[PDB]
Amino acid sequence: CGRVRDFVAKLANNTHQHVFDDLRGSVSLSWVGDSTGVILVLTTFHVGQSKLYRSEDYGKNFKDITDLINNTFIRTEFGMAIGPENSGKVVLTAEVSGGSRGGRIFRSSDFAKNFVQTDLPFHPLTQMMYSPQNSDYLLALSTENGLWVSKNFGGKWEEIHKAVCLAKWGSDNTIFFTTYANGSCKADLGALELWRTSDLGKSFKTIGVKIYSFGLGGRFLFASVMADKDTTRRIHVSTDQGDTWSMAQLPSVGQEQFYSILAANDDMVFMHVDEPGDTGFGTIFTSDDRGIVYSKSLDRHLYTTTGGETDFTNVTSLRGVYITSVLSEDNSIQTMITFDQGGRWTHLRKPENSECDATAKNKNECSLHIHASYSISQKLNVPMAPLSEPNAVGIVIAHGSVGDAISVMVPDVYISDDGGYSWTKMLEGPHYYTILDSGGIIVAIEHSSRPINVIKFSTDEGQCWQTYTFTRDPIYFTGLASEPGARSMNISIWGFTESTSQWVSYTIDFKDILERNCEEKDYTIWLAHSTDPEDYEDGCILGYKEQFLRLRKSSMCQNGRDYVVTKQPSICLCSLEDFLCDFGYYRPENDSKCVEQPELKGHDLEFCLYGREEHLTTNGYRKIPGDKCQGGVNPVREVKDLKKKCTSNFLSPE
Ligand SMILES: *[C@@H]1O[C@H](CO)[C@@H](O[C@@H]2O[C@H](CO)[C@@H](O)[C@H](O)[C@H]2NC(C)=O)[C@H](O)[C@H]1NC(C)=O
Ligand SMILES: *[C@@H]1O[C@H](CO)[C@@H](O[C@@H]2O[C@H](CO)[C@@H](O)[C@H](O)[C@H]2NC(C)=O)[C@H](O)[C@H]1NC(C)=O
Ligand SMILES: CC(C)(C)C[C@H](NC(=O)c1ccc(Oc2ccccc2)nc1)C(=O)O
Repeated sequence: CGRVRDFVAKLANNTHQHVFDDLRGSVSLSWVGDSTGVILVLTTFHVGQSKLYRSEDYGKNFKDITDLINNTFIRTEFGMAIGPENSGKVVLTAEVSGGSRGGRIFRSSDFAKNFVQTDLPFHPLTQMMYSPQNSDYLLALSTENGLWVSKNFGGKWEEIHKAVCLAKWGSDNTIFFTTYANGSCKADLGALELWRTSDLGKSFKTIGVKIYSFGLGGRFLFASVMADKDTTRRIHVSTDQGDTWSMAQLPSVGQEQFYSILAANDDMVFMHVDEPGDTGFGTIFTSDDRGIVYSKSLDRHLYTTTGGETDFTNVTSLRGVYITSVLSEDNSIQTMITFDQGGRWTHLRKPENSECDATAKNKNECSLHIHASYSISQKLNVPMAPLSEPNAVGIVIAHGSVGDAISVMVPDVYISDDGGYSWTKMLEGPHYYTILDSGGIIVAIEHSSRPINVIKFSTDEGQCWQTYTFTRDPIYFTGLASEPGARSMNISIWGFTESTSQWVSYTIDFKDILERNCEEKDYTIWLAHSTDPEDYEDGCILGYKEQFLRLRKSSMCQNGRDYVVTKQPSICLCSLEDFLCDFGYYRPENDSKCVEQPELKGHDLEFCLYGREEHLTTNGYRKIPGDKCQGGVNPVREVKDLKKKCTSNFLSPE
């Protein structure tokens, strides 16, 4: 059909083995910067001793640098604090003597080439956090609960506050943190104070009170605020770093419920609101571009009460595509997919040449169900969660089940080349997979109960595979290492030999497999989100289209480390479909027109009475966030008020 000829020769001289002799227990692997090849391995032992290795050739060869950390014991709760981008910043937390005045850290800012030692004025409680803006700025919590900041990459530490619960870096070196007054974090649960410092502990602005907790997501700063003389709380959103606050149009919750930021960006948020009483599911709400107005997107969305597992996934290889698991009335789990930012959810189309399993009532008609965080949690035979990379357009890889729900059977692997619109069985039985060279190479390793000595590769996006032997002595496979970003052609296989056992790492380079670099001819045109090509509006998702240039399945070549996904948008005309109901409006029947409510019930009346001037007055409609349509329809009607309609029933004081 189609395979690589004389491949065995091209890979043999490019297979680079490494034995990690004195290795057991812990095994931390950290990549340091992009286009560097710097990897750090950290093995800890318990009576203990710590070992540290460093590669500079993508894991092909390491050199023991335990000497650089004076062989001392390193705490793995803090792991390896690696700095942003290509700063080269690396921080290791050392375990210290019982009665010491403060902790100790090993800091390298030259890609682990040289480690300085530093004794701290406090005992750290959290892993130190690098300011996204400035790699030299760090923050940490002491075991005493004090917020310590550093401006010189952890050399000198200053205690900027003394009773902090949670602290986070914002954009432009801002620090947000909750503070308690009486007992502890647990005693003042819902009675904390949200503060902020733009001048690194110089000044402070109390941006919130009666605080339960806070979180950042995209352009937003969320904070859950406790109800006065009540056991409940609700969401409050600020988009100006705490200066102005607004109550989110969302249900309030009790103490046994939560709010989870499923996903957030520069346009909107996906918020999971927990269902009252141990149900193991909630409801997804999609926000407007202000993070204030919320549209109910998905019901009975599976998110566990203990452990907090959810199969909620962003199919990062196609714009507007997300998959998750819902809980059926009949207590079965089905996988749903949204192609339009959670506007509409539906089942995944089963692959053409696949039969329905025992879970399906009709042996002809059924769907594809994906195994993710939840299946894994239930100790099912799922070695990997769904995988997609933004640079490898349309490709989604996952362990699935074809039927009416997620089955307990041993899953085969499924691939989509168009962002989840159509599927096909990639491999049979569980595997571990990786996407090299922005979709140029897909790599697979079998999930076995006994040793393996083989790797499988594909140069046509999982349509055709090829077996390769990387070792004479088989290993008990553990996992795959590859450079974040899915741009390298360097894959590190990991595992341990048969015992008196020891860890090993074989790194295969695909430079010779893809000796030719891609040229203009190798790429083809591809309209993302196609359904009916006859249609003028075909591919319009969120008011616009995107046409891509994609490497041909046939074309086997290297996209290159500098590959730039080339796409062109087509601005479609506005329909009502590009608008969500603002506050006080609803879409009855099938109809796409936003009509005013007869009267506001539940959390809608709660907003109506305790909101603010801007959101309470409405155009009826609001443009869907991320929606970039032009022309066509527009909601033409005056910006009307509702603070009269709600209070109209309430007898008013004089
Ligand atoms: C789902 O994933 C996509 C792709 O990873 C996110 O989109 C990117 O967002 C960043 C934000 O800074 C942009 O600079 C990129 O241009 C976006 N990538 C692409 C390919 O569009 C998206 O935000 C994620 N969804 C949510 C809700 O966070
Ligand atoms: C795979 O690993 C090799 C190193 O083992 C990478 O080689 C680097 O290549 C760049 C140019 O592409 C050079 O500037 C570096 O000096 C090379 N480093 C070494 C140690 O040889 C190679 O880039 C990796 N392959 C891919 C596709 O990322
Ligand atoms: C701070 C903000 C705005 C994010 C809300 C806040 N959130 C949270 O406390 C919160 C709790 C849990 C959780 O996941 C789970 C983890 C384990 C088990 C079950 C669930 N995720 C988030 C709140 O509920 O008030």
